[PDB]
Formats: sequence, C-alpha cells, structure tokens
Amino acid sequence: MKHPLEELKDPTENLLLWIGRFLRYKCTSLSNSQVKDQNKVFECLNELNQACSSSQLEKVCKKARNAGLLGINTYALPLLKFHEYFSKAFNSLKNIDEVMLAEFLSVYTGGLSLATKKNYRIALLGLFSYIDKQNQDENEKSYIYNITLKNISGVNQSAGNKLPTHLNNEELEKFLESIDKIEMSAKVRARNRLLIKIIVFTGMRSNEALQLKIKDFTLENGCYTILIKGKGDKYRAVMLKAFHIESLLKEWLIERELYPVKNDLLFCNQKGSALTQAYLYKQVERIINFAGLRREKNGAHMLRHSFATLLYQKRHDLILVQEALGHASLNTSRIYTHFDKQRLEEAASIWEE
Amino acid sequence: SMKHPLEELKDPTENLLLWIGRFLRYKCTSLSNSQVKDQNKVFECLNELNQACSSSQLEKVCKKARNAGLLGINTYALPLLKFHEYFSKARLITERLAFNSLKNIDEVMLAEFLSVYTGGLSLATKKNYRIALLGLFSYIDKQNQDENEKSYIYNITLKNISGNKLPTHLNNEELEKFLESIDKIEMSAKVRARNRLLIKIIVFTGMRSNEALQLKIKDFTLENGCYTILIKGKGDKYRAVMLKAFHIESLLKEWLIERELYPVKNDLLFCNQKGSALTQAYLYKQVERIINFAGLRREKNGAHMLRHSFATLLYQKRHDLILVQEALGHASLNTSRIYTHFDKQRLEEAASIWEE
Amino acid sequence: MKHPLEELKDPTENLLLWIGRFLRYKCTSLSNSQVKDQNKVFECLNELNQACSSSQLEKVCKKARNAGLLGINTYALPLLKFHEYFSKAFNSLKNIDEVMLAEFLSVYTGGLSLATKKNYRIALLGLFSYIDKQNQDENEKSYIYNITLKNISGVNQSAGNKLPTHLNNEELEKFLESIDKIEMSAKVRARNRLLIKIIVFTGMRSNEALQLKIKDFTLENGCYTILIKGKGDKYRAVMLKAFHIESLLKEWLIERELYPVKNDLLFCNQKGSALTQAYLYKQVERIINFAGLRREKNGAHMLRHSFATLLYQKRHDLILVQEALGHASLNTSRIYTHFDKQRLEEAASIWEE
Amino acid sequence: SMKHPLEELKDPTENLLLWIGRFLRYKCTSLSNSQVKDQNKVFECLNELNQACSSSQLEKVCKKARNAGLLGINTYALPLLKFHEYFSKARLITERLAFNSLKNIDEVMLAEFLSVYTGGLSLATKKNYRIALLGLFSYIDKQNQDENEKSYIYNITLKNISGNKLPTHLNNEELEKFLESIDKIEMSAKVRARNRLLIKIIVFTGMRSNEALQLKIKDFTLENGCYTILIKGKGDKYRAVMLKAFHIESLLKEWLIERELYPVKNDLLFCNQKGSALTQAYLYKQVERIINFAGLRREKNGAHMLRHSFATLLYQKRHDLILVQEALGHASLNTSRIYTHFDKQRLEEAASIWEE
DNA sequence: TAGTTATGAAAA
DNA sequence: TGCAGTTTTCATAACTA
DNA sequence: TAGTTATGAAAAC
DNA sequence: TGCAGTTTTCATAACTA
DNA sequence: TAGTTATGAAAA
DNA sequence: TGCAGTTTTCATAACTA
DNA sequence: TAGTTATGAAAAC
DNA sequence: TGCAGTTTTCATAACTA
Ligand SMILES: [Cl-]
Ligand SMILES: [Cl-]
Repeated sequence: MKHPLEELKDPTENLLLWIGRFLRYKCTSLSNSQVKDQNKVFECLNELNQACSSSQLEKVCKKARNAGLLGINTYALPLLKFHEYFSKAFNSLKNIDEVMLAEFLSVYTGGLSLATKKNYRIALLGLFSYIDKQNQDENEKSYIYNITLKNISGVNQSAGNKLPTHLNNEELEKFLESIDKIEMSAKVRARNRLLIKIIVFTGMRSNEALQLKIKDFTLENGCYTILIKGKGDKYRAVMLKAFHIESLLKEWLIERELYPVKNDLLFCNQKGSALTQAYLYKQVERIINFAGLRREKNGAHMLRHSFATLLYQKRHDLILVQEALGHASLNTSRIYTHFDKQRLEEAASIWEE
Repeated sequence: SMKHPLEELKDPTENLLLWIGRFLRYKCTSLSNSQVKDQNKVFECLNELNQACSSSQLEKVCKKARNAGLLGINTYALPLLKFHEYFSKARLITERLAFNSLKNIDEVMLAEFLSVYTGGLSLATKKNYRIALLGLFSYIDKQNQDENEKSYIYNITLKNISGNKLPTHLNNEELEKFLESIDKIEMSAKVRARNRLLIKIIVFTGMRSNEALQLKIKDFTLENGCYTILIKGKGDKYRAVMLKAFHIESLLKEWLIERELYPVKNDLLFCNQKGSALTQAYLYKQVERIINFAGLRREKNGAHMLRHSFATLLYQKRHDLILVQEALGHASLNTSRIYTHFDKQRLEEAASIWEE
Repeated sequence: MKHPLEELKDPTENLLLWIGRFLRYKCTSLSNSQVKDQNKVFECLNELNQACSSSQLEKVCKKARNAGLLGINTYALPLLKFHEYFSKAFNSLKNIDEVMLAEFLSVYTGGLSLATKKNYRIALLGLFSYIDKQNQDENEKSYIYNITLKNISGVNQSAGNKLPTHLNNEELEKFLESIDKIEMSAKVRARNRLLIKIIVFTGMRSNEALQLKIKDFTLENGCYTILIKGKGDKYRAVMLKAFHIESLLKEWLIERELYPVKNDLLFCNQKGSALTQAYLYKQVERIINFAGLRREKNGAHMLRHSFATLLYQKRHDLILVQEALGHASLNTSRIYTHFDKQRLEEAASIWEE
Repeated sequence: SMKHPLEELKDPTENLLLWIGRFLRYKCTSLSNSQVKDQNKVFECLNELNQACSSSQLEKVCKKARNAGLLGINTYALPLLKFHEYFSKARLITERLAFNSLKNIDEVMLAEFLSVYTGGLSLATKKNYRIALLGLFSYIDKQNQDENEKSYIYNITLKNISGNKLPTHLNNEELEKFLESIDKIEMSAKVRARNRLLIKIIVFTGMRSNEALQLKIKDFTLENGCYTILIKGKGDKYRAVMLKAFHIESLLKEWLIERELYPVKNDLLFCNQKGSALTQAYLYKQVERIINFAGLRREKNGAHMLRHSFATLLYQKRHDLILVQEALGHASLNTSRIYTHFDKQRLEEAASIWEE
C-alpha cells in the first residue's frame, strides 16, 4: 500500500521512515543466493519495520549482509549518510531537489573514488524513485521528485572507467613460477597452489573457484571441462588442459580424504567448509609481492582480468572472451580490446615510416 | 480534446474499457504504418475505435488494423483486453477491494493478473504483456485530467520478468545439407525454379522473410560477379547485402524466363500466379518442408532460423561481430549476439592460449 | 515581447496567430543567401503581421520562397495543414498534446514518405517550442507544452534512412559515354555537356555548378582547381584533371563570347543569367533515360551520390570523401561506407570456404 | 532549502547577484573535482559563496576554487559577473525599462550584453559566455519558488553564435625538424635529460599536457620493445597508448638515473627539484622555446599543437579516424576530426579516381 | 494444386 | 546485468479459385 | 526552341 | 552521438517571345 | 636558474 | 548542419628560493 | 598455524 | 547504447582454539 509523503511532524524521522521502507523493499528483491540461513533474513525483514533510528537500520543491514544478503551494502550506508546530512543541516521533504543532492555528493563522496560516487548516486536514484511510486496522501495526490541527477560529474560511463589492472604475458608466467617457488606449509601447499593455478588458467571468479564441486569436473582427451554453478540452477563451463594441474590435482585429492569435506567441495578448510575470499586474497597477494608484481590491484580478480586480456591478445575473438569469462554483456568483454597490442601497434608504428 | 477525467463512468469496468480503447487508438496513430497497403483502412479503424464501447468491438477493430498492415497493434490489444476481462470478472465475482474503482489498480493487482493469465506462456510473451500494461497506465497518467485540471497518478513500474532446448540454428555441415536438400527435394515444375531461388537467397544473405518476399529486380545490381542487393529492412532500416552470382546465376535466369508468363506487379522478383507477393505462410511451409525432408527439424524451423545460421557461420569465419551487425542490420553487438551461436567445444581454443 | 497564450476568443484564430509569429520569426533567422531582392522579403515580413487568415500566410510564404527565402517552405505548408486539422476538428490551445499531434501526423502524412513525416514533426516541434518561449499572460504565468514527440514511428535516424540512389563504376562510364552520344542542338551541346561532365567528375551540387565563376578556375600541371563559393564569403575547392574537359571547355568559352553573360558566370542562358535547376534536371534525366539507367532518382544530385560512392570505393578515405564532397559532418560522409564492396565481400565470401 | 522566491530583495541588482552566487556554488558541487588536491579548499569555497553578497567576493572565491583544482568554475564565473556589471551599470546609468526588475530580463537583453562585452573576442569565447548565461537562468527557472509554490519562467534560449589563419599543426617534415631541434637546442645539464624525454613522449603519443606531467613509472609496461602506457585522461577517461622503446630507451635510462637524486613524490616520472609535478607553464615555455628555435612558430605553439600534429600524421599514415579516436581518447569521429588536418593538395587523389 | 487470410504466441 | 519499447516472424488452422 | 517560374514533396545537409 | 534544426534538390506542371 | 602561481582567453 | 555543456590548454604576466 | 568474520570502499557485472 | 540497477570483490582489521 501507499503512504502519504509526509506522515510525521519531523521530516528527519519521515526521511528515516522512507529509507527503512526502501531498504526493506530491496531486501526482498535483491538476490539471496549467498544467504546461508533464510531465517536471519526473515528476522531482518520485520526488524526494518520496527526500526525507528539510523543506528537500528545500519545494525540490521549489517546483520543481513553478514547473513548472505550482500547487495544491501550498496544501498544502506550511502542512504544513511544522506539522512545524517539531512538531519544535521529544511522544514519539509519537498525541499529535497537535485541541487541539494549535488551538495551532499560533493561533501560526502569528495574524497572517494568515482566508482563509489556512482554507487551513492544510484542509491539516491532508487530511494527517491521508490518514494515517487509509493507516496499518496489522503487527498489521493502524490508528490513526484523525478530525480535523475544528470548534471553530476563522473556519473556516466567512460567517466572514471578505470581500465582493469592486470598482468601481461610475461608477468603471468612469472606469477605462475612464483606459485611453485614461494614457500608454503605442507598442510596447505598442494591445495592452495591448485586453487590459484585453476584461477589463473581459467580466469574464474573468486567465489566461483571456492565453490567448485568435484562432480563438475570432466576429463576428456587430456582436457578438463569444469562446470560452474551460476544463478538459478544454471551452469557455465570452462576448459583447462590436464597437464597444467594433473599431478597437483591428484596430490590434493589424496590429502583431501583426511578432511571432513562437505557438499562435494573440491577445496575446503580443516573444518570441511568452503574457503573464504579473505584467505584466498592473502594467499594470492603474498605471491604477487614475492614475484615483485604488486600494483593497483593484487587479488584473484586481477588474475581474472589478466586471463581475459591474454585471451583476446591471443585469439582476437570477442565472443570467445565472453563465453570463457562468463560475461552476460559484450560491453564487459569489449573492455579488454583496449589492450589490443596489434591495435596499439598500428598507431605507434607510424614513426617507423 | 484528447484529455478526459480519470473516472467519467459509474461503471469502473466500462471506464477501464474506455481508456484501453483510447490507448489502442493512440497506438494506431503512433505505431508504424509502413506495411499498410490502404491508409483508408487505418482511418476506418481510427473512427471505429471511437464508437467502440465494448471488448468485442476493440478486438475486431484491432484485428482489422493488424490484417490491414498495422502489425504492431497485435502486441498491445490482446494483453489489455485480457486484463479488462480480469478486472470485469473480479468485480462481478469478487465484490471486494480494488475492483470497485480503477483508482485502486496498483502493482499488486497487475502482478496477480500476469500470474493468472500468463501461466503456460514463454518469458518473452510474459514480457510483452508487462510492456503492454505499463504503456496503458503510462497513457492514462499522461491523459487523465478533471475539470479542475487535476490528475491522478498511477506511476506503475512493474518489476522485471525473471531444461536445455534443441538447437535454434544449422551449423556449417547442416547448412550444406540443407542447400543440397533444396535441390534434392521434389517440387512441381510450376514452382520449383521460383521457390528454390527464393530460399537460397535467404540462406546466402541472412535476409529476413518479408525482406525476401518484397524483393524487386531493381534492388539487384550486378558487377564483377557480385550482386549488391538493397534491402528495405525491419523498421524501414536500409542496408546493402552482397550475394556472389555463381550461387544463383543459372537459377535466376531460369526463373526470370518463367516470370515473363506471370502478371507481375510492382517489379517483384518473386510472386504468385496472381502476380502479387508471396506470403510468410507459404515461405514457412516451403522452408519447413525442406528442413523436415533433410531431417533437420529443431526448436525453430522457419526462414528466420536460417538467418540465425547465416550470422553464426559469418562470425565463425570472420570473428567480427560488427560485420554480422552490418549484414543483419543491427545497431548494437548485443542484438547481433542473439543470432550468433557459440559451440561449447570452442572453449578449448581458450584453454590452449597457454601452450603458444 | 511575449504575448499571452490565449489572447483571442477563437482558439483557431489564436493558433493562426502563433503560426504567423513563428513563420515571421523563421523568416528573420533562416538563410537569405538565395534572395535576389531583399525588398520583397522585407515586404513579406510585415505582411506576416497583418495576415489574419491561412490563405494569406500561405500566399506570403510562397512569395517569400519564390523570392529566394527557400527554407520557409519546410515550415509553412506543414503548420498550415495543422491549422486546417485543428479548425475542422477543442475549446482551448491547451488541449493540444502529443496525442493530438500523433493523430494529425497519421492523417496528414500517412501517405507521404518518412522523410516528409520528419519535416512535419520538426515543424511542429519548432512551433510549440517557440510558443513555450514567447507566451506569458497578465499574471506573469506561462503555459509550457514541452512537446518532444518521441513516441512517433520513423522519426529518429536509421528510420527511413534510404541509402542514396546512385550509379556504380560501370553505370557511370555508360552515363559519361551517353553524354557525348545523345543528340543535342548545336546551340546548347557544348555548354550542357561541359556542365554535366563537371558535375559527374567532381560530385558538385546543382546550384554549386550553376553558379560557377571563371575566375575561380585555376589550371596547374594539367589539373584544374575549382573554387566554389559557400556561405558567408567562404570558398571550398575541388580538383579535376584537365583532359576530361579541356577541349570541351575551350569550345564553350568561344561560344560564350556571343552571350550577354553577367557576373563572370561560366554557364548561362541566352539572357546571360544563370541556368535553373529545372533545366539542369531535365538535361540530366533525358541522358539517364537514353542510357537506360533510370531509377529511383534521376537528377544531378544522384550523380553527386555516385561520385561520393566511387571515391570511397577507390580510396577508402573518409576524410577525403568529406573534403571532396564538401560535407560539414562526417555523419554524411560515413553514409557511403554502406556500399563498400571490399566490406560486403568479406561477408558474401564465407560460402567459398 | 535550496529553493527561494525569485525576488527576495528590493534591489534587483543585489538579487541578481544573489542568484549568480547560488548558481556558481551549485557548479562547485557538480563540476569535476578530480584536479582538487585538498577537498577542504572546496568546502571553504562552498561556505564563502554563501556568505558572499558582492561581486568582489564571488570573483575571489571562484578564483580560489580554480586555483585549488576546481578548474571548471572559470568558464561560468567571469561571464556572469560581467553580466551583473552590465545589469548594475545599466540600472544606475539608464533609469528605464528592464533594469528595474530581473523579471524583465529576456533574450533581447542577453543579446545586447553579448554584443557589448564580447566585441574583440573569438567565436569560441562568445560561445562560452552564451552557455554560461543559459546555465544561470536555467538554474533560476528550476530553483525559484515563492510562498505559494509558484515559480517564474524565463525559458531563455539564445540563438547560436554564427581571413585565413596560420597552420595549427606540424606536417610530416616539420615534425621531423622539431624532433631534431629537441636534441639540437641547448639545455642545462640539470634539465636536459628530463625535458627532452618529456616533450618527446608527448610528440610520439599525442598525449595531453597534464596527462604527460602526471605520468607515473607504474604507468609504463615494457614488452618486446613496446611501452604500453596507461593514461588517466581528460574527464577521467582511461586509455592505453603505445610507444616504441627505441625512441626513448637511452633517454629514459639517463633521466631515471638523475631522478634518483630527486625527492620524487607519488612515483612521478617527471618532477621539479622539489619532487613535485611540473606545471603547464613550464612545459609550454619549454615547447615554445624549441618551436621558436626551429622557426616553426604558427597559430598555436604549445604541446597541444603537437597533439594535433600526432593525429594528423596518424590519419595520414593509416586513413583510420577510429584509430585516431582511440589514440586521442574521443567518443566521436567529429571530435577527432578537429585534430586531423587535411592538406588541400590531396584533392588530386580524388581527381585521379577516374584514371584507374 | 498453389497458395491465401487470420491469429495467439514468441521473439527481435 | 538487462532493460527501454517498437516491429517483426513463428507456426500453425482453415480455406479455395 | 531554349529555357523559365512555381510547387508539394523528399531529401540533404 | 543522435538528434533538432536548416538548407537544397526532386520532379513535374504550365508555360512562352 | 629553474621553475612557480595566477589568469582572461580559447578551445576541446 | 551544428549543437548539448563539462573540462581542458593557450599564453602569457609577475615572481623567486 | 590456518584460517575466520566484519567492513567501508571499489568495483564488476 | 548508455544507462539504472544488481551482484561481487578489494583489502584490511581483529581476531583465535
Ligand atoms: Cl558482463
Ligand atoms: Cl554534411
């Protein structure tokens, strides 16, 4: 049902009221695939109704995110920062226009990345669009903000579109060698090296590699076909030559038998559960450091960008890049064409004539 | 004039029916009329939509409009009339809540209707119903206005519509077999030359069905063994496609001789015995007949499936999606990707980049 | 100064009132370079003020167009057709929305080309945008139509963007031969053949060729540089090998001495004035007919499209096409890339493998 | 809050001054702050624009903002303050007509101001003044609102702004001479290695001035004799450019050794003796010094002129405007065309298409 | 035969 | 990641000079 | 003959 | 980066000392 | 020297 | 044909540890 | 040791 | 054809039988 735009005497509390509604609305629409316990999310749902303060909204949203409802983080923090802006420094909610929002973005996201700025703007757009569709007074009249925020700097594409940090061909080989060269304890060496090499050789995402199942591995003519579970019982596939991981895979599978592994996980901690992104990052980063390859990004996804880049350099096949990386949009795949050596060569070689 | 108060009738059902008619009429003036032969048929539909005060009238007139060439009206008419049926039935059967006034029509109500009337339908069809509903209430929001110049705001924004299937294209080998089957399958002497030329042109160019059926001889330009064909495409988008002459030279000359005995109209390349353009129904049955004969039946079995096959082969040989985009007449890579199918086995081309 | 939106009791006359203002406004802003007598235009200016009927507006606009104010034709006829639509079949000007305009476009432009439809729409957009900026009542309040007409079919680019009718390489040669092969009287043969060949060899526009001056011809190393006067004392240049027109040029220049030529015109009628587009068209068309090359377009501009096309086929230089044809926008030059044989070949030749 | 009635002050001059301040303040929050070192300087400007009630204050604060990194504010400030001067002077000197109330500010008035204050200015500058004025009254139209929620509408839409000059680029031969002059001209041992490397990189890549001055060593990647350079460009647009190593290898190694003696900050490739990035002023004077020495002075004599020279040469060798578009970091062919200059003599390449 | 309308559905 | 929304074909049923 | 003016329509900038 | 907006030709009628 | 701010103007 | 409008460089003047 | 959870921030879809 | 909008990782803190 719709509520009047101004139900409370205090516009600050009234703003908090609409934010709580919007956040609860998003909690029901956003993906809950990473949610381990749906009961916790169900608790968060009604808690967003009984929440009457900024601290409570933040507390619940953190609880929901930590439960597996990850998407809520992109909306919660920015909007609650706006409530702080609106509360500190204005009699009505109608005073809120794009000019006020511009001032808010400047003050709160001024020292933040352009990508973060966009997240704040998108969060604002969603909130006031939600308000525009859910408000209606006793006189059956609705107030329409119609906020679009088009005049804000660095909000469109190509603005702050930082080309993905990655390794080239030579740097990748040095990283591969560094995996086997860096020291690791006997308890984790086989598992960790296998995990990171699979990521390097496939461009697999972090959570994709961490949730890999053994039954999804198929070996045919020296080639592994690895199935990766996606959204809604959907599977995507990647391929990997056996000789890259063959001896290392067998070594880990033997050790794995001494682990209390659950749910047919290929990789797991000592408790048998899937490894975290935190552990995977630190294991990847220390190798990056050891290889003297430290840069703007030093995680597993940086390796993912490296594979995509290498693949285009070697094949110049846009769709092959899409299908291998698992891109839903060719816009994403087209990003890696910006590193096309053969294309860059055409321009740089004009001086040789 | 074109603006009316939201509720003019005591009957919300009749009033909802009223707005639907107004919206569909607006669409008959705003949607493409390129396929319309006689514009007078459109004007008749425009007037008949005004005098319409029932569901049967609206359906008959919109069908009349579609059959006259205004093809786009078919996507809006039926879904809205099904909602009017839903609203009308609910108001009579369930005397409660929203169905007492169209002011109480909201997102929850539209969601239930889509859940009831689009049960065993594809996601694409469900998407069509949704877009239709959104358009109707967008029109009402813009066009409703009382005596005091005050309007009611719906602001309805429905959320997006969230096993493996058979192939929707012929691969390289299957394409070769289809081409052979075109010649191998039996056709009467009266139609064999014309029909073979028609289908083959479609195969080698990726031409849409209507684009092929409306080919004029003046659309062809021969130079150094190459036919440059000008195509008035979907949405009246023009593009040029090339067809090597050796693919159709003997077949074209054979049909053109037969064509002299036809009372051809509008300089059409292909025509029936009456001289008029062939229909999609005939083309489909002719194509499916060959597909079935070659044992190549799959998810789609029409000329459009051959269009998929063309784009897939084109990218397979050139690895250039822009080139596909040019040949098919698209504006973006995403749309061309729909026709460009990727064989999963080609993933080993990605796995082998490390060995080089 | 601004006027109230509704100054008259009759909305029909009030609409006619705004149209007359808009047309007069355009007559002052539109280019008057083709105007032979500025006095006639000055007369049309005040006549648009004293005009109190549709017939008078049409009469004046025709007068203005025939005087050299060509651009007025694109606005006059469509808007007066709208007044007819509004008068026939509504108490106020406020009733006019994009829904009414959609009905008007369907009824009046239904049997017309998509390009003509766009001209009607553009004319409407200008009128109601002009009204939005020039209306204000006694209460200092303005009514804003804000008409954009985005939901109308075939209004954007790529919609009805008919690829320019033209001749290919072989057809061009046959046309060139046909110029010398077709029969012409001794009084006009040298002049006409020279005129048409210059157009063919340069892709020059009709009015460009008709207004050519002798002083703008420069011969250097067997190559003619021809200057073409553009807008505001601006000149563009084309080049032409002498051997194409050398003997034919000298022949006409001798005959030209028996003409009372004015203003250093290269081509002229018997009265010494510049030839018309009408005469040039008929002379070009009859050759097209004679060559068996008749098609969708059979004028001098069709030859212009042919040159642009041939130039790209031979050079594949987009900027060269722009500079040779005199395009202000590369959007125009890029049109001829759609006929790129080498590009089309890449797709058609997939069956040969 | 951000909305105020159109006329709050009895003095229309003070009131016009008031709206200008509000508009410029909004621009300080909406324009790019990527060049701003200390964001606190921006916040100071924001507060000082509120307490400002005069022209001198607005100018000082906007200058302070520009000098702090908010470069875009310079295009709006001066033209509007010149209009405020025009309005203020006219109201005092000519006690008549529009200058009694800012409600009477219209198109005719703005046209006269542009005619008076932009006499001896370029068309581009005139265009800047126009855009500034349009932005101001667009802001006022959106932000004015009385106690009765009623607003005044300006709806001001100014019409567009309607001998031969010296070259604005170096051709192929001149480029070669410039490169020679870089080495031939005399520089002190302290700056010769650094300055030569800087300018040469600009020449061979078409890099913008600030893009070059802000180069980090981590931006360079060497592979098979090729340097791939990542550039954070204008409008924070990222692009990669390639530079063959043999052009700068000996010069780069020479400077890097000197660089070890510098207190370099932020891993900058080029820096002054303080370790901070070099200024556009220094770069310009260094470039113009070489140009003048080579006798190549023309319409433009800065590093941007070299950027023109790069694009012109690039298209001359490749005939690919998209390639130019990629190297320069543009979104359209029209913008790249600005840098791509066409030699009129090449028209004979068009005249010779008939002879083939 | 040799094709045509008409149409709810499914894309493009 | 996937729409905005207009404009086509699918895939038959029913029919005939 | 050898051209013109006038014009709705259709582009071409 | 497409658009709104401006400028020109199409293509034929109806002439004419 | 070896560079820096500051700035009205002119583009991009 | 050429903008919408934000974000840069031009091209000096004036100055100095 | 060998990993975890929590988190503002920054992307990556 | 860019977007609004959704989903995921970065990268570090603070732990701990
Ligand atoms: Cl993606
Ligand atoms: Cl152009």
